[PDB]
Amino acid sequence: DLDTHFTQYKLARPYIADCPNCGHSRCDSPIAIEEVRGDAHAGVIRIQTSAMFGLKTDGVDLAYMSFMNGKTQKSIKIDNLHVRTSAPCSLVSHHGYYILAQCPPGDTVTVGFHDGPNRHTCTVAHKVEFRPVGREKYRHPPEHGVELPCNRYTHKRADQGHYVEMHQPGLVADHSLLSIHSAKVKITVPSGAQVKYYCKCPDVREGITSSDHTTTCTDVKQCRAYLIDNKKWVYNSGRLPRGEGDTFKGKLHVPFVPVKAKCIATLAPEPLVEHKHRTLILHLHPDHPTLLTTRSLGSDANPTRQWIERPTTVNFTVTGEGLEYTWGNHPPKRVWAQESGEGNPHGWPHE
Amino acid sequence: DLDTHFTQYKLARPYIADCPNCGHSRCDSPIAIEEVRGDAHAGVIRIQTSAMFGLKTDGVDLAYMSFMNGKTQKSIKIDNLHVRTSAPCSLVSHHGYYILAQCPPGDTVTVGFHDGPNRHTCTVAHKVEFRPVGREKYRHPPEHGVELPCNRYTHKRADQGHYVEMHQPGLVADHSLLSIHSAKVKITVPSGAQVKYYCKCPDVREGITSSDHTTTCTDVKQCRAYLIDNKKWVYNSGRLPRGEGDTFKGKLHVPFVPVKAKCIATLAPEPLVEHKHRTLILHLHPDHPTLLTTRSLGSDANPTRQWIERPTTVNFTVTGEGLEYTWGNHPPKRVWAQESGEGNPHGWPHE
Amino acid sequence: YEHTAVMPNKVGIPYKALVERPGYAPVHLQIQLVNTRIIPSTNLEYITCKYKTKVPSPVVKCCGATQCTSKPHPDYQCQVFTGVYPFMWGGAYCFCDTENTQMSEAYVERSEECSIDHAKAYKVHTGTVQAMVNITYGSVSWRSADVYVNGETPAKIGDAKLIIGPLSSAWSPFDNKVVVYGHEVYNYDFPEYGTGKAGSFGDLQSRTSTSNDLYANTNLKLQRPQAGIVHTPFTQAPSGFERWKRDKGAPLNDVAPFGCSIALEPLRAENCAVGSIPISIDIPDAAFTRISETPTVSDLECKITECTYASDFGGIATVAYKSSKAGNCPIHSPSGVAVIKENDVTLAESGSFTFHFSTANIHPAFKLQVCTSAVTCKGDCKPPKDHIVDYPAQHTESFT
Amino acid sequence: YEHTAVMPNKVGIPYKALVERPGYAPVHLQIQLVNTRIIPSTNLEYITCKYKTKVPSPVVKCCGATQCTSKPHPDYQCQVFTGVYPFMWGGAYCFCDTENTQMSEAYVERSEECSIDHAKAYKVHTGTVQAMVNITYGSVSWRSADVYVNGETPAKIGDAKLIIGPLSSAWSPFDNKVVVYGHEVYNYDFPEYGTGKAGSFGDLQSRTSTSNDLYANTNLKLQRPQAGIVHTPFTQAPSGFERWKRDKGAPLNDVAPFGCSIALEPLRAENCAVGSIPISIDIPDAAFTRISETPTVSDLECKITECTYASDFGGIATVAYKSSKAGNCPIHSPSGVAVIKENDVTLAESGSFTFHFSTANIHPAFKLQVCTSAVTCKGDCKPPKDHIVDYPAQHTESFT
Repeated sequence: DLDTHFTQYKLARPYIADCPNCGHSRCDSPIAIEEVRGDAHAGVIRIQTSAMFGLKTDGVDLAYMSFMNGKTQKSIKIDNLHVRTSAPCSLVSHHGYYILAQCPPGDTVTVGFHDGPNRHTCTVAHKVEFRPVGREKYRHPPEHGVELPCNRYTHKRADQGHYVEMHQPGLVADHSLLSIHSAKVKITVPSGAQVKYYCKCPDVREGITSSDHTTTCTDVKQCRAYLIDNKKWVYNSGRLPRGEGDTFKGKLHVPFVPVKAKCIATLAPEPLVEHKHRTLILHLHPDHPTLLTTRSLGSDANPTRQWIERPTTVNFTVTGEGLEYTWGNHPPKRVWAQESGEGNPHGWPHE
Repeated sequence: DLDTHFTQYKLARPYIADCPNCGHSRCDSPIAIEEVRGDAHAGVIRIQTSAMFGLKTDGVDLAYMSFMNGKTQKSIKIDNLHVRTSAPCSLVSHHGYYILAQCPPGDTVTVGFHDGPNRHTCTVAHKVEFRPVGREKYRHPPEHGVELPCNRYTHKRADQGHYVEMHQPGLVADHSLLSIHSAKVKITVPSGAQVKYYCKCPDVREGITSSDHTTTCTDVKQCRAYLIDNKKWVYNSGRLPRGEGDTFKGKLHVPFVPVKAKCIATLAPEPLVEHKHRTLILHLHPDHPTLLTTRSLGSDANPTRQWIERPTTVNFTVTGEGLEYTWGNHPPKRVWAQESGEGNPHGWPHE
Repeated sequence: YEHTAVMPNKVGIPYKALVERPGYAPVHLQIQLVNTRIIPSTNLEYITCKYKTKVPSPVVKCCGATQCTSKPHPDYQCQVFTGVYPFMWGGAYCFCDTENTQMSEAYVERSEECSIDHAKAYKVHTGTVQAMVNITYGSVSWRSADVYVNGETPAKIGDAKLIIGPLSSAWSPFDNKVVVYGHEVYNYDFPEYGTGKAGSFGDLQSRTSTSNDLYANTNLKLQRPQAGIVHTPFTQAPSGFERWKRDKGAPLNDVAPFGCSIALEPLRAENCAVGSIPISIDIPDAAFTRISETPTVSDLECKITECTYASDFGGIATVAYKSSKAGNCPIHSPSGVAVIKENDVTLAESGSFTFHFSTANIHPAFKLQVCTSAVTCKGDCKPPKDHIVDYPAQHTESFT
Repeated sequence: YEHTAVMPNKVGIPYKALVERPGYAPVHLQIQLVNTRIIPSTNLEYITCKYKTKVPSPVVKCCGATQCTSKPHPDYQCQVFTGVYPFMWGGAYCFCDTENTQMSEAYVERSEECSIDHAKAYKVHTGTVQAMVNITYGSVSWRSADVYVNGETPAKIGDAKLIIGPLSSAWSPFDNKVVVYGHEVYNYDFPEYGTGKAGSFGDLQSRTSTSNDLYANTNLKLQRPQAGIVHTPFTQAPSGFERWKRDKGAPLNDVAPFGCSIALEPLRAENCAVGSIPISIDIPDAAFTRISETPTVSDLECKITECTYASDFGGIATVAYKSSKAGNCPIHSPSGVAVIKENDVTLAESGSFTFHFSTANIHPAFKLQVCTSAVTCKGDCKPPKDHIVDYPAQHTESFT
């Protein structure tokens, strides 16, 4: 699709905000990454840029990229963005501030394209794993092993399953906003917005203050270029401060929700589950860390816990009423006993 | 009132039903009494006729009288009506299918307008009790005491705050509806309805209905003269069945809710509060039975129960955190312990 | 340290206590309790109230057996009857010639009085219970503090943390099961939930006052239609919140333990006057008056300047005060047998300063706890008397 | 006659019980206590789930009298930082020399995973108690029906009239307050919802996945954004979700006594392998097989001609019975101490006729009470291997 929820698209407009670490003396780049979410366990990561790529703010094409340079957009191709995490990602779809991308897992996320007088890249921390939700935990994107139940992302961008605060935005600097009132620096709107203000010099800065500007300060770089977008409510980033005198309502959804089904997944290479006489001999040979653990079945209790991330023949003494064997977030298996070494006389010879 | 409540009126018709103490073999009473409500704490009693008196079905006046004769209304003056309960009532107001009328409580309700050679009445049983709230418990006040906060009905017709399940002006026979399909009995709609039906002859006998007609069995008395009305709502009566074809389960209010006002209530004078040393001497002399009870305070509960309906001096041992004394269902009195009668040491509970 | 008060719980009366503090100067209390609440972690099992036989409309299948359709109100009395021959205008509304069946159905349904002036059951547990005691210190300030069991909820209400024992309301005067009728609260059983039958108050169990579902048996009895002709006989007997108002339990707004009254409540005990409230507070220096006022109150003697024989406030007595350092000195009798209206009484070295009080006899030899020094204000007076007047301002009372 | 049977409440075991009787013929049952049911009343106190610092946008007051105010979705962690003269594309928006502060605010807010597949706390009330009980018969073939144990239906459901419980799994093996996160159950106590405890379970406490009120501190500590430019550092400890599958506490679907594994549950521990449901049935005498329409078994001998044994189902042993009567014959090793493949097998007099069963043995010397009269039904047979397989089909274990 291109159009999935004009909830986000129409009612949001890009903005440019500071990147938390960029190492160009800490560049400002419109790819300022907040909310990395490798919270789908299926190879896929949702990333948030501070700019609203997707549809420009209109009806046409996920294949554009509209960030702010100035107070103005810069409506160019989607593919001029480069999300990456470890190895280069492959886009799945963009919607709003949010992109879904097939990426390697990563402790960080590292996005970047040339913009400004620099190379304008952006990086941020967020712990990602494509862990099974259970007694296993995994790294790399699926390419092996059995499927078993964990999170996975929606390819659907209409989701009202959660919503992120976007109600009354505020500033980011865009001193392209800030014109001059013929000696003193003058607040202006990006494309509409109730834009609040102050300078180092005295000015009113509580209430709506789009009709107030500072009449005592000349320097542009000591004043509050604002975007309270109250008709195109933008993502509320940490690198986008809020107003304090205004209130608008415009809480706006997130397109991509990690949902649980049969995620494309992993299963740590096949364990040998064999029952001998009241004993599960278990040759084990995993890849990703598997918590093997048990539930000795019957009147019995006897659990065992040991993370197995190393090949080990272990044993679990199966009782008459059974033992259970829980090779990670692979579903619990079960074993009864009375033996399984074969041959307890308890009959009458005649054969 | 006469303004908005066309919820009930327009989307209803009075429904002709039946009553045991009537006719030469039971008259069809369109004033068939269900749901007597003297159950409140009041003095005014709510009756439900099957008839929708009030507005005719029109806009104005709660002092007309629309019962059903035929499939048609019979919208006339309310001056032929006699509400009574177990004493002659004076009507207060009708609203919906429900009439409020000022009369004493009563085990039965007995309604009737003269019409025919017979006096065409209807009566029904329902256990009714009013009471003044609190200590003094009666079936309704004697004629004495203070008014104090219990349930009572309003003068005015609109008096919402409850809702009963309404189905429709349900299934009742109206053989004025029932034409003949050339020799077989043919049901017709009262006002627009999916009219429920069956004969000994085939059709649907569950009352799953989308305009059932059985025109296969000759007799009018061997078929089910039933009416699931499909855009109308009236009080659920036992003498007005419902089906399940296109029945509503839509709760639609009851007017004449007993609401918190100042109910006529009880209290009998002469408490005659007197205190000599840690003791309330109390000469008592009530007009009518007073439930007295007290609490000599502390962790102490000290109950008292005594109906007082004739002269008795009682006593209640006041303590170091007082006693209260509750002469009837009027609120608690209060008393400090200590000697009246002059001259002692003081300054401890020891002197 | 702590806020002494060993002086009982009442209500109405402006009763007092004196905080023994030695690090700072003591502080007077007016312990005005008139709000007391319980409020545990609880669960509303069902609103109860007497029936209303709001005769439902049955899905009469008519003859050849009638099947009673399940209506949106759980539990229903429904009984097929044959030998009828219906009339409701004209003729039969059932499909047999005169071998017609009339299936009468009646369930109990919420009364309009259930909405307002009703009863309300509760299973009363403990999870959030509060012992509420306002003290308007008067010398210092107000605090209306509470106790809390759950520890994701503050108990630092008031100035700080205030501990009552015997508690002022952290118990319930009513039982675990409680039925309610207006003013009179009856600490009386009711049958669990979803199972209730007649012969108890809680035989009707509507989950809300005006509901859609309920549990409907209040001794509602269908009987055979009269004259071998259709209709619904509903015979209805007494129920919860009709009886048990003269079959009544203990009517707690006049008989509650802990000197309280009760009504329709999310579980609260209004207007308590428990045996005593020994109040103890863990409070900073702000709740006290400072030590600079007087480190210890050194010498004093008290004698009347004409007193009362009554716990009305009118008794006076000059006190020739003296102190280690001059300043303010909150006062009150350390038994509360004289209840003192003076928040603070000034002390200068070897001066004399009258205070105000209420006593209860002509020779008021009541100790006055002059912020670390007691003194008897003895002397003969004139006796005024008036002892019908509300709960003790002489509390801990059991004297003349 | 009235066949009591208690067995471990173990999900996957058909214990194939025997009504011992001599009035009528003994008749097989299967009292299979299938699936551990527990299910009491509960209360959702708060969802937990790994955070997402979904910044509400920092309320910034840069100079003079600071304010971080209040906007919808209360509870905001907010910390001023100086040494910044910010940039975000253009110049500084905090810039005075009376402060020079840029006030960053970040709260913890529910992740998208909070909505779906999430840790979920409960303070679980005592409530109801449930069981699930199969009863088969030596006539009737299976019914595995849910049966209550509280005040609602601890009577008849399916074949016979059956009185159920109390279970030994009437409460889960886990704590009163329980967190559940997917399959994995984590037992963690807290009193009730409010403002939780950071860096432990209930460090996020949102009443539900999308909410206004919450407790927003997963150990969220804002720090200075160095280099004179502003971003918002989030220093955060793992939540009760991240802990609970890879920084896990106690995974109760692998460490809850009995043999339990769990799904998302209010407080139920599915699949437990004890939790014993004591079943007692009042069986009408009619439902039996008559003792004269069964062999009143006599001349009991068990032998084989050829045999192969199976401890799951398929264990055989021919029987040389030359019984006084002949007929149908329900069989079982008395009272769920065997698994019988059959419900009923006919056995006559004269010859040899195999029946099927399964037992906790490798060759068939399990007693079998063949519609009167037990006998250990030996036969050479052949060892099976069939014990790698799940919850028993070899009863509660009692043979080789």
